[PDB]
Amino acid sequence: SLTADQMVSALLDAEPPILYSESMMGLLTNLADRELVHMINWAKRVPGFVDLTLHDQVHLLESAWLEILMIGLVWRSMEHPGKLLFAPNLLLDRNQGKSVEGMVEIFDMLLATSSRFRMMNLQGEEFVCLKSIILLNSGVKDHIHRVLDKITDTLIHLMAKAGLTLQQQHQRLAQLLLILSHIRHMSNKGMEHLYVVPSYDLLLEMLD
Amino acid sequence: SLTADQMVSALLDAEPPILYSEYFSEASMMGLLTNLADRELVHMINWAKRVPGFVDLTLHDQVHLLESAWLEILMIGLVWRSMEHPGKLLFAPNLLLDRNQGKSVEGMVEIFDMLLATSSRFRMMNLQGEEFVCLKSIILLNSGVYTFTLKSLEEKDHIHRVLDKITDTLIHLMAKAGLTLQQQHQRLAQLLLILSHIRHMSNKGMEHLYSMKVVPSYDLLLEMLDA
Ligand SMILES: CN(C)CCOc1ccc([C@@H]2c3ccc(O)cc3CC3(CC3)N2C(=O)c2ccccc2)cc1
Ligand SMILES: CN(C)CCOc1ccc([C@@H]2c3ccc(O)cc3CC3(CC3)N2C(=O)c2ccccc2)cc1
Repeated sequence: SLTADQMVSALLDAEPPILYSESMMGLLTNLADRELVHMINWAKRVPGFVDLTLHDQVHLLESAWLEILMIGLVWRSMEHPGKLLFAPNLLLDRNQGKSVEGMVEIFDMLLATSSRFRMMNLQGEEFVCLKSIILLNSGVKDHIHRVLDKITDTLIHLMAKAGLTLQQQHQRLAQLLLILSHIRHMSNKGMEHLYVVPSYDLLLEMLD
Repeated sequence: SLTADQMVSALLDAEPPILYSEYFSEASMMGLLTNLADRELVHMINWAKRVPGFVDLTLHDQVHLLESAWLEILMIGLVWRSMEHPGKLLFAPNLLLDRNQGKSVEGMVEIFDMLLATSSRFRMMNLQGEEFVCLKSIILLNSGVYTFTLKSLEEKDHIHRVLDKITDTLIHLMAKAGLTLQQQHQRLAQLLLILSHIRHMSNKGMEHLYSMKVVPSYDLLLEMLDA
């Protein structure tokens, strides 16, 4: 029932805080573990999410959690070319990733996504819609699609309010959604590198 | 340069044929599927060369895009062929498999279930042939663009122009079908979100192929593209 402006306001308010770092992999694992709690707090404030069953809420988070960690990292790193801002006290370039096998490949995918965000001048209002789509789309039922349809309407609203023509609205919408396919691919490659997954019980306890 | 009408027409004429298996036992099934996929790959090359704008790229970039997209294109073709056969995967007209036939190999049933679910999603959306060939062209151009110099920049800018062109073509098809603007935007998003699941399936399918101990080599794809 929310309007597009009210949808945007809710998602912006819900944004998780930036956490700080507490052997490089140990710091990153500890950081991701602490970020998960705040992610679940964010998810509960995504309009429509808590109308789902608790079993379905966990399934969506089980499928989306790493994608959400990555798009958050990519957003944070967007104005630091060639570097990944894991935390304000953990800025790493790709040279540091060469120690572990298979790290630099995922590092490079994340950097290229950050460069893409930079070239499209992605705005914060668009970013929080994108993150909400990952949450609802990744594990997907009728309720989920009309929440997804509402987020789509909100993105179209933001682009028209920004002055884009109808054609540019369609084109930018498509461009943003095609990036989500690459984020899923990065998440899959990231899962493989990590093989680690938050248990159903752990996610359930965090929700309630 | 093409209109949306002309883009649909070109993609429709570029469609590869539906191929058959040999004219049954679970033991021989992997060999049959591997042979079918190997033959389909040859036709997928010639389809790709006919997707508007693809042959404007360098041959190295064409190989990279196909190397990144080939399994996704095989899977979405399988999902399309199966869309009118609930509960079954139509690998070929004479090779129609159900879930129970997919439990012989470990890990096969998980991917089989995912492919069936996508087929059911296509069915629920009443996906049209004209929208399908657009989605397949998007997979080819989008899947490898984020993993590629001045030449690379011009190539990526070209790809995004062609992808913009296909987006307009999808919108035009939806408007021609009488959808409101809101329904056009919502169906466009619904279509492109399915692409994320198709990438997920192909990642899971690629893992399963490496567990048998596999992929079209660079030389092989180059050899086919470079006529
Ligand atoms: C959850 N527990 C149960 C198990 C741990 O899973 C995790 C999850 C995330 C991480 C880490 C991390 C931390 C914070 C962040 O905001 C984002 C990321 C992203 C990234 C890509 C995935 N990562 C890496 O180190 C990395 C690897 C290879 C290339 C580049 C980066 C580490 C471990
Ligand atoms: C190319 N050579 C060099 C290497 C072999 O690569 C391949 C590639 C594809 C295939 C096959 C196949 C054939 C035709 C088709 O149209 C589609 C598919 C799809 C599918 C999912 C991927 N597959 C499977 O068997 C399968 C596995 C688990 C669940 C369901 C299906 C087999 C081998």
